[PDB]
Amino acid sequence: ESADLRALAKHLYDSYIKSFPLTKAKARAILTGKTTDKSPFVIYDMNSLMMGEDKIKFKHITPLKEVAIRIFQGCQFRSVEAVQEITEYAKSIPGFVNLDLNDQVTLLKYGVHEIIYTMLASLMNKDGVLISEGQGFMTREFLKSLRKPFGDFMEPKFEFAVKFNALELDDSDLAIFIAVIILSGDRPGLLNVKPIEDIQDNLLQALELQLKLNHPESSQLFAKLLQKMTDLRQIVTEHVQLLQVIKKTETDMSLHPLLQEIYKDLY
Amino acid sequence: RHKILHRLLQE
Ligand SMILES: CC[C@H](OC(=O)N(Cc1ccccc1)C(=O)Nc1cc(OC)cc(OC)c1)c1cc(-c2ccc(OC(C)(C)C(=O)O)cc2)no1
Ligand SMILES: CCCCCCCCCCCCCC(=O)O
Repeated sequence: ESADLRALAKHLYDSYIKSFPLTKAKARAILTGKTTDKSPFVIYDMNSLMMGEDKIKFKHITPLKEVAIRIFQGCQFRSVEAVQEITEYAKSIPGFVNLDLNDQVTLLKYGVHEIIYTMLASLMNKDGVLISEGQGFMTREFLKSLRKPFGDFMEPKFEFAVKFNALELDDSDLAIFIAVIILSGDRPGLLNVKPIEDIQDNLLQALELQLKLNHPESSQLFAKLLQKMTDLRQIVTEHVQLLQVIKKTETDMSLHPLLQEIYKDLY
Repeated sequence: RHKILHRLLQE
């Protein structure tokens, strides 16, 4: 009944809080300056990128190339950690770890990029994006100004984010939405669709209830959200094509092996 | 195939 769907929602929220250090709540506090915390370092050009290095240096990682490449490389280290976090979260989704291990792999492989863009939107406004767990703020114009094709790499993600952020979802809503994406029965090469769709059916009911309860004045938020799920696949396909382009035209960089695993035999 | 993902999933 409704009660069970609320228990699922809350279970997912608590798991979500455990899995993802930087929430939409924390990010929006940083971006509105409603936090007591120190303001993030603003990166708006090459000079400011350089000066911010010590303050945006994640996990004391240091390069052993040009700015465009270094940005892309930093983005890679973050994405890998996002994949790890998303994998941990997925294993908390009731029923997921009981699926065929090959199907768990397939679900993660096609889902992680859709989720990464969903969660990236929590860190963005129309003027830029929070980075290094909220310690830096990279301007949208700076990212645009990078040489091609890198210059047009993040712009699609901003256009998505501005529209998605208008739905005004919080972490408790996103926790369920993300679980819905992971449990997609139409991913290519799934062995056994039925138990995936059974779980997704429950998740979708849980999401619809959650949206009704949490946004009572926001009519058809559930339907608006489901339409964005179909748009996310495009940002992903588009993104995969760009990666394919750069992997050929840029021998000075290469993909982390985790990201190799995910991108290969994908669209 | 998917050695790391398998590892993360089984871990
Ligand atoms: C030019 C600064 C850049 O930093 C970022 O872009 N960061 C911070 C960061 C730094 C090191 C490791 C992880 C993160 C970002 O967070 N970028 C970023 C950009 C971004 O938009 C493009 C979105 C985003 O997530 C929301 C994050 C960076 C990259 C590196 C770097 C460190 C080690 C590197 O190692 C290897 C691969 C051996 C090498 O030297 O070739 C390569 C590059 N050091 O600083
Ligand atoms: C490929 C472009 C984006 C890759 C960089 C990482 C983006 C996702 C990091 C998100 C960390 C989770 C915190 C959150 O967004 O709420």
